[PDB]
Amino acid sequence: GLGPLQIWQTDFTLEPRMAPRSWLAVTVDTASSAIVVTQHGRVTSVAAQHHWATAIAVLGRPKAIKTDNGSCFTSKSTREWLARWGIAHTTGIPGNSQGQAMVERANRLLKDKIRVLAEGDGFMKRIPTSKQGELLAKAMYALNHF
Amino acid sequence: GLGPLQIWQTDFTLEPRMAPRSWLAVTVDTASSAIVVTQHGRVTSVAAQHHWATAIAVLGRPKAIKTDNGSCFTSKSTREWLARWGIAHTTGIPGNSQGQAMVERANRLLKDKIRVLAEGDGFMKRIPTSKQGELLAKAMYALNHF
Ligand SMILES: CC(=O)Nc1cc(S(=O)(=O)O)cc2cc(S(=O)(=O)O)cc(O)c12
Ligand SMILES: CC(=O)Nc1cc(S(=O)(=O)O)cc2cc(S(=O)(=O)O)cc(O)c12
Repeated sequence: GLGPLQIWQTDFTLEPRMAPRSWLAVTVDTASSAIVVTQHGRVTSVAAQHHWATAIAVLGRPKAIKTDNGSCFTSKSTREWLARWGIAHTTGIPGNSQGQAMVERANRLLKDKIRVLAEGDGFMKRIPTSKQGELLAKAMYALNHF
Repeated sequence: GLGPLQIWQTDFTLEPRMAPRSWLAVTVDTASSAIVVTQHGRVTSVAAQHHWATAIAVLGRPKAIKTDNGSCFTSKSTREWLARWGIAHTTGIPGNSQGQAMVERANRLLKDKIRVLAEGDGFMKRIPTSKQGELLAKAMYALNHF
């Protein structure tokens, strides 16, 4: 118990430099501050599930995931997928609090890093589609500091 | 799942105006922002347990309680009491984060309120021992806004 519980915060953020798959799903593991990010063409229940399938392979199974009241997060589909995995689903607290700052900071840091890396490579606008995956993996690696 | 999980933050804060029992155990329920506070002569494993016994009667059984690495919180006694109740015990996270701000804010608000109420009653220093209980209950009621 000496540590923090395994609770994630997940959201989607739009990054046109990564079009056609410009919807970035971002998960922060509040226990490690580790960040996992995947690319999606659309924000659907199935994109959220695919994102978490990847995050589970990378981080392990959390006890709970905190999102907002987004439809992709509150659909019957998504409710059932989390039940199948045994993962509790939670939401932001009270006390003039917003959704969840940590994953929001992560959105920003993530977008700044992609921008820095892309321009360094000579992409001032959209990143060529064949380069996007390696550049995203590089931004994730950097953010995770290791 | 539509709500936040039942996770508490608990700490002790020293309030000489409430001497001889000047150790205040404070629990914030992060799901409701409700505050429970009890008075203790000393900071021991048994004081923490007595405090939580009271907080359970008032708030219900939480899923987890977050404290610091205090001995009263990490003793075998306390570890066993939480196990007996089925309550997970957790700690502060990483990312340059401190222990737990919400319960720290609550310490301050609580001490300011006691001070305001005591002086209003004419107690500029220690609160007479026979008055302390009702004044503490009144400060808790106020803080919980209701
Ligand atoms: C378990 C726990 O303690 N969680 C938390 C601790 C603190 S803190 O201020 O005390 O650091 C703030 C929190 C803020 C939010 S949010 O609704 O704004 O997104 C959610 C939490 O879950 C928080
Ligand atoms: C479950 C959850 O999200 N918890 C939390 C959310 C956020 S927030 O910045 O995202 O609001 C901040 C937190 C800070 C701490 S602490 O180590 O500083 O005490 C602990 C938490 O548990 C927090």
